[PDB]
Order: sequence, then C-alpha cells, then structure tokens
Amino acid sequence: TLNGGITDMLTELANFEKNVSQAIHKYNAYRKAASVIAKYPHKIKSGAEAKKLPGVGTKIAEKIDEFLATGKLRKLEKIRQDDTSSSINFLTRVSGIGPSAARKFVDEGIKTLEDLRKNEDKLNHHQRIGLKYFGDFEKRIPREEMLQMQDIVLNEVKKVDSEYIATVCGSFRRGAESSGDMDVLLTHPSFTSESTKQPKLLHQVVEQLQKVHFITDTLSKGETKFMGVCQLPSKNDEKEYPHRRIDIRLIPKDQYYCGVLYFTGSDIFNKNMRAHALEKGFTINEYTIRPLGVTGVAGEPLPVDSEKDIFDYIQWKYREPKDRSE
DNA sequence: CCGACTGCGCATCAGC
DNA sequence: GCTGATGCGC
DNA sequence: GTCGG
Ligand SMILES: C[C@@H](P(=O)(O)O)P(=O)(O)OP(=O)(O)OC[C@H]1O[C@@H](n2cnc3c(N)ncnc32)C[C@@H]1O
Ligand SMILES: [Mg+2]
Ligand code: NA
Ligand code: NA
Ligand code: NA
Repeated sequence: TLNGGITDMLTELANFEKNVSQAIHKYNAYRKAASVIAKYPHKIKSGAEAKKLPGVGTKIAEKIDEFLATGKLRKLEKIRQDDTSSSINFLTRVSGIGPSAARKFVDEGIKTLEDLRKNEDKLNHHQRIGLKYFGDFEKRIPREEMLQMQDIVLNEVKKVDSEYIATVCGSFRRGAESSGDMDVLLTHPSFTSESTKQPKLLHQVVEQLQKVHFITDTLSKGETKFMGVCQLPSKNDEKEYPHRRIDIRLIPKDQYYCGVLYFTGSDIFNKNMRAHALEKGFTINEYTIRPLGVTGVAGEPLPVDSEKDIFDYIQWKYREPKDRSE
C-alpha cells in the first residue's frame, strides 16, 4: 500500500496483544492506529507526524520511528522468537480456537497442526471443522467465485420462497476483488420487529442449501444466525474448489437498512461509526439507531428508510460501501 | 491525567 | 430447565 | 494504548 510496513507492524502487535497477552483494549487501540494510518495519504516520515493522528500516542510513535529508522521492531523480533507466543498465535488461526483455548492447548503440549490432528478429541465441534478445513480457510475467495456463490445462494433462496431477499454483504458489497468469507443478509416479510408470523425461516434456507450440497458443514446455528461451510461444485477432472466460510444473518425486514449497514462493515468502519453515534447522542446496532436520553440509556428506534438516514442522524456524509473499507 | 473504549448471536459452562 | 459469565466470532 | 471530559 503506502505505509504497509507500519500498518503490518501495528497489526502484528494487535494480534499479539489479543492472542497472547489477552489484552483486547490494547488490541483495539493497535487496530485503530493501523486503520487511520492506512487511511492517511502521505508516507509517514516520523513518529511525531503520526502522533498527530487520532489514536496514535507516544508508545506507537516511538515504535514508528524505531521502525522507520531500522526497518524492524525489536519487540516484534522477540515476540517472533518466543516459541510459546508463536505457538499461541498460530493455534488461534484455527476457526474455533481463540486466545483461551489456544493457550490451554500449548500449556498441555499441543503446539502444532500435527499435534492437534493427533488430539482431535479435545476439540469442540466448531474447532474440529475449523481444523479439518484449516488450509482452505486461509485462502481468499476471488470475486469471481463470490459471483458464482451468490448466484447459487440467491437462486436456492428464491426456490424456497420468492419473498426472501438475500443480499451479499461484507467485503463483497464493498467492492473488494477478493473476500475472506461470504456474508449473506437475509430478510423475509413474515419476520419484522413487531411480529414473527412463520418461524424457522432461516432453517428453511439452510436446509435447502445443504440439500443441493452447497452448504457442507455447520459451525453454529440459531434462529437468526447461521455460521457454516460451503463449496462451489467443480468440473470433471478438476481439482475441487476450497471449502469456504459462509455466514447468514436473518434480520427483520423493517430493520434491513441497519442490518445491511452492520453486515457491510468494515468492522473498523462500524466501530468508528458507532463511536461517533455515541458522541452525537445515539446508539447503533444491526437493528436500530436510538437516542441516548439525558440519562444516557437508549430510547425508541428512529425511523430509518435508507442507509443514508443512519449517516444523516449522526451528521455524517454518506459513504458508499467502496469507501467503508477502513 | 481519567474511565471508557461498538455491539451482539450462538456455544458453553457454572450456579441454581 | 433457567440466568449469567466467558469464549469466540461476525 | 490512547484520550477527551
Ligand atoms: C474482513 C472482511 P472479509 O470477510 O472479506 O475477509 P469482512 O468485512 O467481510 O468481515 P467479516 O469478518 O466477514 O464480517 C462481516 C461484516 O460484520 C460486521 N462486523 C464484523 N465484526 C464486527 C465487529 N467487531 N463490530 C461491528 N461489526 C462487525 C462488519 C463486517 O464487514
Ligand atoms: Mg466477510
Ligand atoms: Na494522537
Ligand atoms: Na480462531
Ligand atoms: Na463472516
């Protein structure tokens, strides 16, 4: 990019603080710094210049001119040499293994992929599927396959019931040329804030996607969130496509604009936009935007009839999805 | 310097 | 079974 | 780790 070396540095520090230190506020601070610096349209020449940016304090600036000077960071050098810290970091890359689990496995001998395979019976379901597909889930999905997946999802959802609206969100909706997984926002007229008429809407769609063998495994499933695994069909004598993570959120139809704002992200965009909401006296979740009273507790949902309405409430210029990749 | 950090679904366990 | 806390993930 | 009150 432009300051790739600095933003990789903060990212790696962010990952270490989350996974090893289990310090998620340092994790988020590091991630905030990485993204504003990733915005910032000049090559950073000193830490003092960077400290001018919101979210960059003294510690990070000192690390920046340490990195700017030598092209490395001693703190990261020894984090990378700590075989324990490196092993914790590695194990968290398995879907279902987080800081706590990864740490347990290391404290009891399990440090490598090979060690996990021999110890499959200490893994919950999610972890087990995450291990089975560890190689595939490290792979990114080219927008071209995302297009086939969408075609499949939107077509099978149309088959169950023509009133379902299915919307691919995440980095796909933001125009990325590759995505990490597939995020599908589902709505249906029979499910609103004031009334759920038919239930099992989400299950109706998941079962039809498994029946046609698109969805292959389940990680978690409830009445409004499906997290699982899918796979494009391949041709005769063709290597298979990698298996892919897929998430489906069933959101009430009258709440689509907040849902689609939440599910389009990016995650950092959502965190900054929601923090600005609070500074203007509002709270945003995937469902509603609500005032904070003079007490400081949420009131009634405000009428929303477009994504732009949410931006207007907090007095932000509309940002098209392509510009929400923070 | 201080609190205060975005928001929540599903799995899981502990305490009833 | 429940509520609540924690873990993990979006 | 940072910061606005
Ligand atoms: C990183 C890309 P990728 O999948 O192409 O690699 P993404 O933007 O699609 O992110 P994803 O993890 O799929 O969550 C999908 C969206 O869910 C929302 N979200 C995810 N994590 C969130 C968080 N911690 N707080 C608030 N909102 C959050 C925005 C994501 O775009
Ligand atoms: Mg995604
Ligand atoms: Na600063
Ligand atoms: Na993980
Ligand atoms: Na996802």
